[PDB]
Amino acid sequence: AXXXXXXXXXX
Amino acid sequence: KRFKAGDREVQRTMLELLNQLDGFQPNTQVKVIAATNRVDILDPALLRSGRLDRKIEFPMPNEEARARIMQIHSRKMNVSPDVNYEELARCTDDFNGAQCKAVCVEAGMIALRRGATELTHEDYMEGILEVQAKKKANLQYYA
Amino acid sequence: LKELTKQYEKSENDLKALQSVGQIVGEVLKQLTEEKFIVKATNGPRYVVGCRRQLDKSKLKPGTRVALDMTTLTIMRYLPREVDPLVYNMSHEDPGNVSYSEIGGLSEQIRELREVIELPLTNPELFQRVGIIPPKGCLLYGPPGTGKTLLARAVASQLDCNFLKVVSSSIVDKYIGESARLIREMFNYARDHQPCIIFMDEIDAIGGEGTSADREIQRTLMELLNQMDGFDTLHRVKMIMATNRPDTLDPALLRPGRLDRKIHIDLPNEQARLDILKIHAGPITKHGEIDYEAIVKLSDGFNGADLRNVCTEAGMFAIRADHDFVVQEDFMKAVRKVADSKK
Ligand SMILES: Nc1ncnc2c1ncn2[C@@H]1O[C@H](COP(=O)(O)OP(=O)(O)O)[C@@H](O)[C@H]1O
Repeated sequence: AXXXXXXXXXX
Repeated sequence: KRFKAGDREVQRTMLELLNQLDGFQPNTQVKVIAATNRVDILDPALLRSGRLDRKIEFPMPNEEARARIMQIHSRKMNVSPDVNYEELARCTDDFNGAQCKAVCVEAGMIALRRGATELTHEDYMEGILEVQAKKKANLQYYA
Repeated sequence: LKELTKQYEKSENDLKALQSVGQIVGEVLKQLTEEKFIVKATNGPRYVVGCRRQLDKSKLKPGTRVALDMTTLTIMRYLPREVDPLVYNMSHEDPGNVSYSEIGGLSEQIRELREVIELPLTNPELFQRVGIIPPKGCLLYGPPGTGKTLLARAVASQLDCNFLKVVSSSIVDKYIGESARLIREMFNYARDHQPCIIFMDEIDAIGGEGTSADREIQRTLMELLNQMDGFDTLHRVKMIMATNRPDTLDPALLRPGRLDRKIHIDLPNEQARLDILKIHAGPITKHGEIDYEAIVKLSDGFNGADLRNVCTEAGMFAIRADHDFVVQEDFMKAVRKVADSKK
């Protein structure tokens, strides 16, 4: 359910 | 919807469009229409008062609609005069109209492999199995 | 020669204009001393700069935009705060001017909501005269479409105070802590723009248990509750959080200074149907007399939002027929269209 999310970085 | 990430460029595009839509009042010959397949991700701002507020609802077609829809995309083909499009609709459920066209296009193809000119009712039914990737096998326990 | 002169004088200003240079627009962010600041270019390094002698030392407070010279890097003049519709916050959503009279049949309820919301914002003296902190917050519960929002929208229109509308159900996004954050940005936005009626739509979602996601609802309530009776700043903004289900709302949310007044707004008042139609019917040209009474029973349990459509949908019937509504026969079918087709 509750979902922790990572993230990238468009330069 | 929204989200310094690299989406602060499309955000300017939306607010710009958001800006002009409210810029001009009704009574004008600039009637606007916008199409989206996922209206649960659109900004609430995009649909509040002076923006696309009267929202048009496009349903997944009903059974009678499907029988018609499967006709319009079959006119340009030499479909046999005995093809109970109605019966086809009954077998064609949970079908978006585009898929309702896929049967027609698939129906013509299935005839091709069989070396026929007019699409028989069976060809249409085989499309209704190959439009959804199903492969009809004569299972034995039926008889 | 007279025509040549006025253009020639303008041209002379242009010759001076060619000479004039540009100033790198920037923002100040600290004041180390009486002659030093830390200014940042809009897309540029942070240069330590001084201020021109003919400038107000004071006016340049953190956040004060300036346009420093392009070579000296010394600020040469303040500027107004940049204004752009880059705002992500409904705050700019003008309520639009809606008079209280336009909402119909809620005289008592509108009267109450005036009290709690309007009073602390307009005549604070009354509250400070008696010594009670101004009441803050009204909880408007009622059947959907009855027009809870409009009353909350008219109150903004009379006070001429900015209105922020949050669809409360939307704020509860799936990823953890986003739901608390949207509420936090709302109240934080209010501190910047005062005074704003923070109208929360159906509040049952956030207020009113053992799962990771079953406590995210718990956290979001705690964030909402804190930002109200909360250390930081008590504030002067007001909230009109309106629900459809009042049993669900948690007890703390209904308290004196934490959202009081359970104003009930039931389906359009029996007499209102007239007033509502009165306020919503007359606009559309319609010379023919009206048997409104039959329309009233022809429209029992009508959501009121339906009533707005009733007249408008009738206008579409008129848009076909001819161009002038001259028959109640229209509202009858319009009443049906705004009933069976509104089911
Ligand atoms: N009782 C009412 N009086 C006046 N307008 C109403 C009423 N009920 C609905 N409306 C109309 O519907 C809208 C307001 O409905 P809204 O406040 O969103 O309903 P709710 O908040 O109860 O779901 C406006 O367009 C308004 O003109």
